[PDB]
Amino acid sequence: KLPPRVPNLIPYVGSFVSFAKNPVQFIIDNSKKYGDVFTATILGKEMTFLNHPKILDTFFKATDNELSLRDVYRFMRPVFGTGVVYDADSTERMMEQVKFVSSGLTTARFRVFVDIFEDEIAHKVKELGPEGTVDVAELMADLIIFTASRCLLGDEVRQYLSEKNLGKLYHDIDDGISPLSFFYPSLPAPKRDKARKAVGEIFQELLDKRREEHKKHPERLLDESKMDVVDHLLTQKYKDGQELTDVHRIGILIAGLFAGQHTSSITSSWTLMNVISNKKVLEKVRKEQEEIMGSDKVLDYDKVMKMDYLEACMKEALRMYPPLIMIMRMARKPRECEQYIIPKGNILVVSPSVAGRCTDTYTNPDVFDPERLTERKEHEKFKYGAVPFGAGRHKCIGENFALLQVKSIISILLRYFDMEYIGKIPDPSYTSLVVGPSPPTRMRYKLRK
Ligand code: HEM
Ligand SMILES: CC(=O)N1CCN(c2ccc(OC[C@H]3CO[C@](Cn4ccnc4)(c4ccc(Cl)cc4Cl)O3)cc2)CC1
Ligand SMILES: [Ca+2]
Repeated sequence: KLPPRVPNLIPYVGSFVSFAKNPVQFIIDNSKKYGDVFTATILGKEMTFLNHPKILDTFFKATDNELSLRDVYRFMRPVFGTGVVYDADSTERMMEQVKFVSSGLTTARFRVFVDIFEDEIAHKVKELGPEGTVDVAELMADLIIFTASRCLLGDEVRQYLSEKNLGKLYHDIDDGISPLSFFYPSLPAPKRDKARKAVGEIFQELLDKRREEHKKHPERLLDESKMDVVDHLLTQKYKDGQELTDVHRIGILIAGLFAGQHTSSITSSWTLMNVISNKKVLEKVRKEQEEIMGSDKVLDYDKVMKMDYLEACMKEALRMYPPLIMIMRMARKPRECEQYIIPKGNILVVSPSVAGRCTDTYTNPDVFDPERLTERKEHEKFKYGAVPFGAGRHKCIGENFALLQVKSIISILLRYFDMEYIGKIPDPSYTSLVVGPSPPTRMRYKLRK
């Protein structure tokens, strides 16, 4: 029958307070006591957590009529939009919409992205000057506002960032979503809604500016290097023949940009922080960069694809500090799990944060040691030993773009700057929807040329 239970402190609320204090420790602490599969009530919700790589297969291999994502991620509706992604009428429709994004993430676009990255950092060093100190998380966020927007939407968006305060609107949207929004989706957030409508109107004009741009220059549609997500959204249909609405298009763009930004700036912060405050790691990374760059002065894609150790550094940081700390599904029918029979209506939960520290998989898991991956292969010990991008049917489709964005920015900054971090490396703050480092995150920098 049912699994072991974390015991209600209180009716209805259940264990929400300890869970709230630190959701990762909550799961680890209840693991050590009640075992790899336990149910805890949290603000109304029968939440059943799966805590070991070895039980995960049925979680990742199920169908969406068995384990639903849309039942648990629909709360994102007032960020994304009605009828968009996890609010689509069907999983079939969500999947098509996820593919309109993916279709701007091609090898030919990726070559152009490295250029965009070079260009936005060029502009950013003018602000930073010959030396100074800067907040790591803020810098990465601010760069990726400009780089993600141009990569997915094309160059036209930039003037909205530069002159119509678009970056401020994103923030207003971003702040209006909360871990709590999962438990209470209908919470008022009039600031968020105002901005969401603001961005809605700006992207509608962006669609409209493009639609005549297509008429004036239809060679664009033949140029694989210039085709972005906006292009694909205007020119594709659903498979069954139906037209997209401009409402759906806007929504998909916003959702895509949200995915394009937070996970990446966070991961890029934790990666860069750990790299620059470890002499050995920094040395290996600089060495690789010297080797790949040779006598060229700027990046290209092919270079980025050779940056294997820098990629292991990033992946080490995802093990330790995964930005999505919990992956979840609603059980639309009872689900069997080992001895147990997880009941209908329960929310199955899997944590990449918890996986990253599991002593079965990783020696000395509190050390940033990328050679645990490149030499010891500790991730391979299980199929789901490492799931920072998920796995199976809904595995992240941004993975390659994220690897590209974060490797490029870091390589570029390392080209420009000597950098040192100030103080000990912080803990994750479990304040936000997407978990990043407890501020502040300061470093000094000095130009090298
Ligand atoms: C370090 C960076 C990133 C991390 C850690 C990450 C993590 C994840 C994870 C864990 C999932 C699985 C969610 C689930 O199964 O419930 C996922 C799905 C997804 N990610 Fe990412 N992601 C990253 C970057 C991106 C980027 C850059 C994009 C798009 C530009 C993106 C788009 C998506 C999409 C569209 C899905 C949908 C998969 C589905 O529900 O079918 N992600 N991501
Ligand atoms: C209370 C608490 O402490 N809690 C921690 C945070 N808990 C949580 C909330 C949401 C969540 O959602 C992950 C799912 C849904 O959202 C994304 C996030 N995402 C970003 C990049 N890749 C995926 C996504 C996918 C595709 C697209 Cl188009 C856009 C996006 Cl935003 O995947 C995962 C976990 C809620 C509970
Ligand atoms: Ca887990």
